[PDB]
Amino acid sequence: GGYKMSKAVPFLPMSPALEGYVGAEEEGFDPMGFSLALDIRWLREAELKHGRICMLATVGWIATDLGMRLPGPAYQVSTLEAHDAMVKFGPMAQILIWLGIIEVFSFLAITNMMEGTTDRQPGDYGLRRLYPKDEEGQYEMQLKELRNGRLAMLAFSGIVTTAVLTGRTWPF
Amino acid sequence: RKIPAGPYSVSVEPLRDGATNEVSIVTPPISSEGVQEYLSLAPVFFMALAIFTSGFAIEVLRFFPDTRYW
Amino acid sequence: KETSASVPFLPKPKNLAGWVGGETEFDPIGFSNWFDMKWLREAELKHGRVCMMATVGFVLQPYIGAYPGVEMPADSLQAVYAAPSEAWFAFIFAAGYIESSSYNGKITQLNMFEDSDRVPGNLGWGSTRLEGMSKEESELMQLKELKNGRLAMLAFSGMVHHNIVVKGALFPLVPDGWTGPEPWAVGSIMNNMG
Amino acid sequence: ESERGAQPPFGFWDPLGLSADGDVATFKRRRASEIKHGRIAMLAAMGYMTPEITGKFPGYLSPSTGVKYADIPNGLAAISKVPVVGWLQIFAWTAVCELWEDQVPGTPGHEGEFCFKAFKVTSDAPETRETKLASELANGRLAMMAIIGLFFQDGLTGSAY
Amino acid sequence: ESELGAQAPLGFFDPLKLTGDGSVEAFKRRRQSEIKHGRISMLAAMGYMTPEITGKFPGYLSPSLNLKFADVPNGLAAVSKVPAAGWAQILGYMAYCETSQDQSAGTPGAAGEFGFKVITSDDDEVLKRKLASELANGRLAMMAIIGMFYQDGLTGSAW
Ligand SMILES: CC(=O)O[C@H]1CC(C)(C)C(=C=C/C(C)=C/C=C/C(C)=C/C=C/C=C(C)/C=C/C=C(C)/C=C/[C@@]23O[C@]2(C)C[C@@H](O)CC3(C)C)[C@](C)(O)C1
Ligand code: KC1
Ligand SMILES: CC1=C(C#C/C(C)=C/C=C/C(C)=C/C=C/C=C(C)/C=C/C=C(C)/C=C/[C@@]23O[C@]2(C)C[C@@H](O)CC3(C)C)C(C)(C)C[C@H](O)C1
Ligand SMILES: CC1=C(C#C/C(C)=C/C=C/C(C)=C/C=C/C=C(C)/C=C/C=C(C)/C=C/[C@@]23O[C@]2(C)C[C@@H](O)CC3(C)C)C(C)(C)C[C@H](O)C1
Repeated sequence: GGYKMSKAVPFLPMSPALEGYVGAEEEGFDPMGFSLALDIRWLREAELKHGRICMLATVGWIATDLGMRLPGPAYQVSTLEAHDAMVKFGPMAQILIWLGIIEVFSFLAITNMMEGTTDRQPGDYGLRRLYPKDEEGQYEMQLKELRNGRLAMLAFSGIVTTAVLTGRTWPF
Repeated sequence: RKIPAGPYSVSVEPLRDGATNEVSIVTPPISSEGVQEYLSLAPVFFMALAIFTSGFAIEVLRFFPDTRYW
Repeated sequence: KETSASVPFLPKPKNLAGWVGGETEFDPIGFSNWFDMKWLREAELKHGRVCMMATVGFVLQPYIGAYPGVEMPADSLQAVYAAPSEAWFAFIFAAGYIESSSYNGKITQLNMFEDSDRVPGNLGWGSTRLEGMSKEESELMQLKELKNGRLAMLAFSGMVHHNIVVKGALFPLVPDGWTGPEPWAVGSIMNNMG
Repeated sequence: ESERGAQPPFGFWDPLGLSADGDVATFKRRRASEIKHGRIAMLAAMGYMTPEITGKFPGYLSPSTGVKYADIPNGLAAISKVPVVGWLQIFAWTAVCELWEDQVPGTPGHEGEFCFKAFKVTSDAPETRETKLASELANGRLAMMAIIGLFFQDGLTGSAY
Repeated sequence: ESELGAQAPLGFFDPLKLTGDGSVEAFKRRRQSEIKHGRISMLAAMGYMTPEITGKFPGYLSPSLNLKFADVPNGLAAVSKVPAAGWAQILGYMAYCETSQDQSAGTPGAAGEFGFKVITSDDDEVLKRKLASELANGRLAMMAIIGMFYQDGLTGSAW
C-alpha cells in the first residue's frame, strides 16, 4: 500500500534517495540511512571509486603473490613489504602523483556534476566501449560493475587481513 | 520556520507528523562559485600569497644556503 | 548538455570555439574563463616555439661542438656553466630585442592584445606562407605547429629531468647497471618520519 | 538462419544440439564469438607452426632480464618464460585490438566488421564478399579444432609436437 | 579492361584469370599497389646496384656511434647495421611520403599522382608512354629485387 520496503533489509523502508539508481530496484540496502543524510550522488561516486580501486587491488595482490613481478632487482620483495620497499624506492610517490592528477580531474567531474553543468551520472566518466546500447543492457552492466566492486572490496579486505595475519601467498 | 533555528540551517522543520521517510542531507549547501569567491578574499588571498612567498624563500635558502654567490 | 570532446565527463569549455586547437576543447581547470584567450594562445605558441628550439639545441649541442674554446658538455645542462659570459650577454640582448620589438613595447599581459588586430602568435616571421593557402590548409599548418610545440615542451621537460635522474648525458639512456634511479636526497616531512 | 553463414560443405546447417531455437540477438552474439574464436585460432596455429618450420629466434626477448627468443620452448611452456611485462604487453595489444572500436550489439563490431580492411573485397563485387567471409569462417573453425588438438598434444606429449 | 599494362608484348596478361569479374575499383587498387611496389622496387634495385659501381660514398653515418658510410655493408646484411635513429628517420620519411596526400579511392593519390612530376609529359600524348614505361620498369624491378633478395639470403654475400 505504501512505504516501498528495502528488498535487502525487509524491516526498513527504502531510502528515497536510492530511487533511480542501479542497486535499489533489487536490493535497496541502506539500513543506516547514509543516503538520507549524505548526497546519494556523492555516495555512489565513492562506492564506485572504491569498487574499481579494490578490483584493481585484488588482482594486483593476486599477481604480486603469484610470482608476477616486474623485471627489476628492487621489485623482488613480497607483497607485505612491497609497500615499504616501493615507498623507499620511489614508485609509490610516482603512482601517487599520477593518481593525484587523475583524482584532481575526478574532483572537477564531481564539482561539475553537482552544479548541473553536466548531465554526468555519478560513476560515469565517458568510457563506453563495452557498454550495451539497450537501456536494460546498460542497467545490467552497471549492476555487474557494482556487484563485482563490492565483492572485490570485501575480497581485498580479507586478502590483506589474512596475509598480514598469516604470511602466505593467497589460497592460504 | 516557527521553531527558532539559526540562519543557514540544514535542519528540517521539527514540526512533522508521523515518522517521515524523507531525505535531509546534512552537508553544507556550498557552491563552487561561492567557494572560489571565498578563497579570493583579501585575508585568504594575501595569506596564501605570504605563505607562497615564505615557502619560496624557504626553498631558496635550502637549496642555496647562505649568500654564497654574493 | 554539451560536454568537452577531449574530456567527456567535463563541460565543454567556452572561449575555445574559434581557435586552431579548439576542436578538441581541452580545458578541465578552465583558464579560458579566467584569462584572455589571446594571451593564453600567445603564451602557448611562444612556449612551444621556445621548447622546439630548446629541444633541437639540447639534442644537437653535444654534437655541433661549441664556440671556439668552450667545451659543449655532453650533458647539455652544464652548457650554461661552460658558456662564455659574452655569449650569455649576446643571447640576452638578442632575446630582449627580438621579444621587445615584436610587440612595439606592448609586451605585457594587460597591454599586449589591447591595440586591435594583434593576432595571437603572429610575429610576422613568414606569415605570408599562410597569407596564401586555403583556410583549412592554413589552420592545419597552425595545428601542426601547436601539436609540435606541445610535444616539444613535454619532451624538453623530459630531457632535462632525465639528465637530472641519470646525472649524465641524454642519449646514453639507462646506463649499464642501472637498477633504478638513486633515491632522492635532501629532507622532507616523510624523511624525518612524518 | 539456415541460409546464413558459410556452410562450405553445403546443406550442412548444423544446430546438432538444437543450440539456436530462433533468436537473432543470441545468434549474432554467437556469430561474433565464433568469428573471433576462428581468427584467434588461425593466428595461434600460425604462431605455433612458425617456431618449428622456420625456427628464427634471433636475439633476446628480454635484453635486460636475459630472456632469449631461442630459450622459450614452443608451445604451452611459453607461459612461464615469456617476460612478465612481455605477457602484459601482448595482453595490452589484444586489448587495443578489441577496444579500439565498438563490438556491442547494434554496431558493426558485433558482426565482426572491423577496421583492418586488409582484403578490401571491393563492394562493386558483393559476391566474392560472401566467399571471402565464408572461407574465413570455415578456416577459423578448422584452425579452431586444430589449435585445441595442438594444445592437447602439447599437454599429453610434454612438448609442442 | 585492357589499358596501361595492355601495352605489354604479351598483352592483357591474365593468368589465374583475376580482374575478370568486373572488379573495376579492385583494378584501380591493384593499379595503386603495382605503381607503389614498382617505385619502391626500382628504388631498392638502384640502391643495390649503385653501392658496387661507385661504391659507398665517403662520409660518416652516426656521430656518437662512430658508424661511417663505409662501415655499413650492402644487401640484407645492412639491415642490422644502420642505427635505431637512422632506421627511424628512414621509416619516418616513408611515413611522410605515404601520409602527405590522400591515397583513398578516387583521389589523385589513388593512381600514383602525388605531384612528383619531374619526368613528366608535355601533354602531347607522351603521358601514356611515360606512365607505361614507369609501370614496366617497376614490374621488372619487382622480380629483380626479389631475386637479389634470394641471392643475398642464400649466398650470404651482397651478390
Ligand atoms: C639461410 C639461407 O640461405 O636461407 C635464406 C632463404 C631466403 C629466402 C633466400 C632468404 C632471403 C631473402 C629474402 C629477404 C627473401 C624475402 C622474401 C619475401 C619478402 C617474401 C614476401 C612475400 C610476400 C608476399 C608473397 C605477399 C603476397 C600478397 C598477396 C599474395 C596478396 C594476395 C591477395 O589475396 C589477397 C590478399 C586479396 C585478394 O583479393 C587479391 C590477392 C592479390 C590475390 C633468407 C631468409 O634471408 C635466408
Ligand atoms: C613503441 C613502443 C614500444 C616500446 C618502446 C617497447 C619497448 C620494450 N618492449 Mg615492447 N611491445 C610493444 C611496444 C613497445 N615495446 C608492442 C606494441 C608489443 C606487442 C604486444 C610489444 C611486445 C613486447 C614484448 C612481448 C616484450 C616487450 C618488452 C619490451 C622491452 C624490454 C624491456 C627490458 O628489457 O627492460 C622494451 C624496452 C620485452 C621485455 O623484455 O620486457 C621486460 C618483452 O618481453 N615488448
Ligand atoms: C550481499 C552482497 C554481496 C555480497 C557479499 C558478500 C560475500 C559479503 C561477505 C562479507 C564478508 C565476508 C565480511 C567479512 C566478515 C569477516 C570479519 C568481520 C572478520 C572478523 C575476524 C576477526 C575480527 C578476527 C579475529 C582474530 O583476528 C583476531 C582478533 C586475532 C587472531 O589471533 C585470531 C583471529 C584471526 C580469529 C555482493 C554480491 C558482493 C554484492 C551484492 O550487491 C550484495
Ligand atoms: C616558422 C618559420 C620558420 C621556421 C622554423 C623552425 C625553426 C621550425 C622548427 C621546428 C622544430 C624545431 C620542431 C621541433 C620539434 C621537437 C620535438 C617535437 C621534440 C620531440 C622530442 C620527443 C617527442 C621526445 C624525446 C625524448 O627526449 C625524451 C622526452 C626522453 C628521452 O629519454 C627519449 C627521447 C629522446 C625520445 C622558417 C621556415 C625557418 C622561416 C619562416 O619564415 C618562419
